[PDB]
Amino acid sequence: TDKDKLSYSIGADLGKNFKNQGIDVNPEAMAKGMQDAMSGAQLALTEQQMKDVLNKFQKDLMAKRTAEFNKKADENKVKGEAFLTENKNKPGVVVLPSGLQYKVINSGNGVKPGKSDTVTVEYTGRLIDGTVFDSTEKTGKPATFQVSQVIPGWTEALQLMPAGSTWEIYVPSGLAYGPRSVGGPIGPNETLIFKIHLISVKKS
Amino acid sequence: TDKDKLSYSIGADLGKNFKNQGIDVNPEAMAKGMQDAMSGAQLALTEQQMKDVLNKFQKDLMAKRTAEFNKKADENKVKGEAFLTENKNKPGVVVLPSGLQYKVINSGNGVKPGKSDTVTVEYTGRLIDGTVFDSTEKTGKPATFQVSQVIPGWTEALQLMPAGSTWEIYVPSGLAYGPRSVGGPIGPNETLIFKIHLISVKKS
Ligand SMILES: [Zn+2]
Ligand SMILES: [Zn+2]
Ligand SMILES: [Zn+2]
Ligand SMILES: [Zn+2]
Repeated sequence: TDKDKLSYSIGADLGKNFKNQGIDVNPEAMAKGMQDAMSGAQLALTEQQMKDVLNKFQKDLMAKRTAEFNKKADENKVKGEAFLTENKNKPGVVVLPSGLQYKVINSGNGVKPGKSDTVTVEYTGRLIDGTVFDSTEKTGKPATFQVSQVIPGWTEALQLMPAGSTWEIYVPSGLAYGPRSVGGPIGPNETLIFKIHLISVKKS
Repeated sequence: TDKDKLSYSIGADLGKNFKNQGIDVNPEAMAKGMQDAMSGAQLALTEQQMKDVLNKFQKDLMAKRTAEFNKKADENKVKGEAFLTENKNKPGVVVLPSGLQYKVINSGNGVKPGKSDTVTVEYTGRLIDGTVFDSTEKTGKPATFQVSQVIPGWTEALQLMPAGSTWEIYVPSGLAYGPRSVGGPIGPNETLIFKIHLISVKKS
């Protein structure tokens, strides 16, 4: 029946998650507790008891995540440097003192923005694996930022770009979000790629 | 074993939650999905399929919450008015045009704050059932607010209180948080009680 239908779905949903993480269990004793709970029956474990163990489960989960995080970080830095080394050679790529690299898609003729100016742009940011994490295409509307409020790579690139230009920049993690990053698709020590079209400079 | 131990705890934890809410299920088909998932076996339902039904489960959950919310709201207003009606009589209670009620614990002799002044106070806010939702006792440190940035009942009361006084105010929901309130311990149309000690007035 409709009941039977959903129940499976929820558990299928749940069960995957656990596994994918690190929750090594036995759905038999686990199915047991569920029935106790719903039947409002007396629980095989003291409120305290459970909490005591759950509290230890999370603490150990936290340890696990931190493990992955620090491992991902070391991994992405390694991948990040391989990408840039590989890219340094590619046709049209210029490498700057800061390690920031760019390739000119189309050169503009307007003024280059200063450190304090406001800029209007259109862009798409992607990870080395093509995954798009941000872009003005979705919103269909250009973005406006103050040159100094953006990530270092952008700050470094914009000061070199004539208004009207379209560059593709390749950003070392130290010039993007760095070792930290419990944010969106961007992880720790992730090197990023951006296609940036600088529309105009507001020397405000 | 240690495994068996935890598994139960998690499921006991989970199972309660569902029940307490409205998730009428059968932990048998639900235990089934969990095993499929972990064994990485082929799932009895198409990725789509499950989502299709889960998406419908939440939407129906949302309907359920909204149900409770609106019901709680009508309930708390009724309780709120019974409390104030009962309280209007009690020794020392003054009822104001706005329905706000207060009782003077101890009268100060300083100046009464104006609408724009900053005030320094110590206080404890509780629901009609004694549940404390806020207080400066916990932090051990007085709070400072601008008379107009606080809830109406407070704004109404403070303008009447001589600096140094300690009043207990009984606040109609329309002068506290009103019909809205997906916040802390405070729900919809909840009438509140406060013990407020006005320490000083900064006629800033
Ligand atoms: Zn365009
Ligand atoms: Zn353009
Ligand atoms: Zn005190
Ligand atoms: Zn005092």
